[PDB]
Amino acid sequence: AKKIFTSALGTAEPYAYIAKPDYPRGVYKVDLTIPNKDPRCQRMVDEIVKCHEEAYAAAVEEYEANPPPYEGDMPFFDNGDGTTTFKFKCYASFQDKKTKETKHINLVVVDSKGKKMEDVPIIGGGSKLKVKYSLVPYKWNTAVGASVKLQLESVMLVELATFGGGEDDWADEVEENGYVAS
Amino acid sequence: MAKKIFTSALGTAEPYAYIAKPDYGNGFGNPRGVYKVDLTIPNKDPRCQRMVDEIVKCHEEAYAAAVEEYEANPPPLKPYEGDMPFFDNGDGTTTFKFKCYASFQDKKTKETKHINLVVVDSKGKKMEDVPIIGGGSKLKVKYSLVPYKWNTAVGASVKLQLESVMLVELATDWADEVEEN
Ligand SMILES: [Ca+2]
Repeated sequence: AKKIFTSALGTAEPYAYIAKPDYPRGVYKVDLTIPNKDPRCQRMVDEIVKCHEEAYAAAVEEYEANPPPYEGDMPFFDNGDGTTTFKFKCYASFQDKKTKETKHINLVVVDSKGKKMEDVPIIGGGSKLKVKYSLVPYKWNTAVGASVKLQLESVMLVELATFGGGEDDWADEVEENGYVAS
Repeated sequence: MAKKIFTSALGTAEPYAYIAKPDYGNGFGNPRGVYKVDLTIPNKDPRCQRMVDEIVKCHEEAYAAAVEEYEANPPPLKPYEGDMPFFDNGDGTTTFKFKCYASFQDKKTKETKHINLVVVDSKGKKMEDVPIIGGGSKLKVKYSLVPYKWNTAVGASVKLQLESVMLVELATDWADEVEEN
């Protein structure tokens, strides 16, 4: 069984796949950047670290008692600018293990009032969200060491970001031989 | 794992790179130190597009091989792709993520050794005392491509293994004084 954790309110990084998965088996995903000022930010980190140290401890405690170990990177990282980014992901499909078929799972997304949306807005970078998730410790492999996966369970869309209009939007509209910053 | 070596286009380093010294966050997990730099390159530089082509080709090739291997005897983990080690920033630039471990266990001798990352100036002169490379610095990097299969943690992708760095131009607040007192 899985215990549900809820993140602090954060800002979605670009390239989120919430309204639709990133497609091979699909994957929903969002990198959520939270201000370190939010105490919930440190608690999210503490929970993940605890999970890892306990699980890795156990993993080594059986590798050694029936072999055939190293640690990997945490699913979060302080950006050094007063914010920490957390990486959430979950598959878009699974195998009906009763009746064999592959089934598509849509990620539940709720608005700020808690209302589930059928037609989910595409979530652009800068959007404010809260996410519910599970901690899924995993063992070391040839690619990366043992760590924890923040398995996405659902998302609450708090603020939908505008597409365009900012600094980036202008990259596409440069003026030859014009004014240049100082 | 420095076999076929590629050279990046001239780019700009994102802040908090670890080139002059590695990142020993130890961040519990890989104790191993890590050298890393995120290099942002203008999309109109032709080498940028070629860099992407090469990574994508390496990925497609290795993923195709892994998939055929898996489908030849499906041994619950299905094939899937991870994120590429580069991303278009939507502003005419693309950021590439380079990294490598700061230590390794020797194959012949089994000795764990530390790796010093070679940094060269714009004319190829090895810099003996490497300056801390701040955000905004102009660099080129040498790297190898290390593809990897999908696993429980992440989907199949490619690591841009940092090999060495050329410092073309070194760039010139509140972190230290956080919260109270
Ligand atoms: Ca535009």
